[PDB]
Amino acid sequence: MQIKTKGDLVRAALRKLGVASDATLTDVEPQSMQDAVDDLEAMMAEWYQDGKGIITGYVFSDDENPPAEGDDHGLRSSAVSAVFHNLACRIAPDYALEATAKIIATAKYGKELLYKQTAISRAKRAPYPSRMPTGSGNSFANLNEWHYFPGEQ
Amino acid sequence: MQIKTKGDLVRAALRKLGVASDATLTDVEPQSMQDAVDDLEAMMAEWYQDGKGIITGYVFSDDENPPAEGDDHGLRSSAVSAVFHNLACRIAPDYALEATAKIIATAKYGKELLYKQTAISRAKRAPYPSRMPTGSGNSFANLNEWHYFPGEQ
Amino acid sequence: NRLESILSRFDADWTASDEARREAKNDLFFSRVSQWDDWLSQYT
Repeated sequence: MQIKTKGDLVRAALRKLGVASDATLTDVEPQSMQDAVDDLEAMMAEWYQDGKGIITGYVFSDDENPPAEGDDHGLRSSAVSAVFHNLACRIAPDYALEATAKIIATAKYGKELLYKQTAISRAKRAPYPSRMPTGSGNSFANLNEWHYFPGEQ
Repeated sequence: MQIKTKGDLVRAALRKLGVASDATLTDVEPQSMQDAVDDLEAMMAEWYQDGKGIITGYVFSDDENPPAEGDDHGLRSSAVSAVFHNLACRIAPDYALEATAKIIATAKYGKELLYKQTAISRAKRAPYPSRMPTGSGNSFANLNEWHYFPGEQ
Repeated sequence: NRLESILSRFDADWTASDEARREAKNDLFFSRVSQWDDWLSQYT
């Protein structure tokens, strides 16, 4: 996918903002890269909300290995186009720039597609209430003296 | 079709944006080509969603071959006019350019036409519920003790 | 020989009146035991 590392995400965001890329004559100083990757880590930890929020393949740096910019991320190929777009939208306040409306629309689309699958998977129907008889048509649960449903428990 | 290679899509998108064409004397710079092909791969990965998304003929490079610009794409002849229009819409924020409204309308039309056939093909009705009797008019399943429908299973 | 003739006659009589027997048995089960004739393909 050529965007394997977190630094690739940061560089893609910077290129999308137009601040710096491979074909540019001025570049960004590494401390700004460190700040941007820290901001990316903070943003990605607010979408996860500890397993209760947007769930995507992502591994957080354990801080034992010094450079968190170099290590891999577990993002699937589909979520990359959303993560770095949102990162670029968040970075622009750091500089004097403002994100173009196209980037905002792309970030919206990316987050919606990120959460749609989990929304489908999490729409489950609750069991029958505690005080609900099972009718005389089951003929087996009725003969096993288990007339009423167990409950949500 | 003359747009067999991914580099052809990149060149068409750049020409539509007016960045590099022959109607304007400018020429394509290789790093712009690399950035645009990476953006194309990311965008096409986002649209497919591993099947659960828009299905179009497309081959994702495993990066075994280093230059991914020259390899072929499996896009059918109808999807070409949409893919590079969307690519040109997405590339514009890389520079300070903004896509013309005609390009946006064409991209909308192209994506709608990409998804309409799959939308038609995926509109299917669910089977009969489990507790739905088959009337006495079938006269064969009724005689085979096959009184009730199987269910959604 | 005798047993063969008896069994042939019984088989003819049994096969000649299958649908009526099946429908009568279904009626008896529906009227006496229960009204949900879904023993097959149940428990899913």
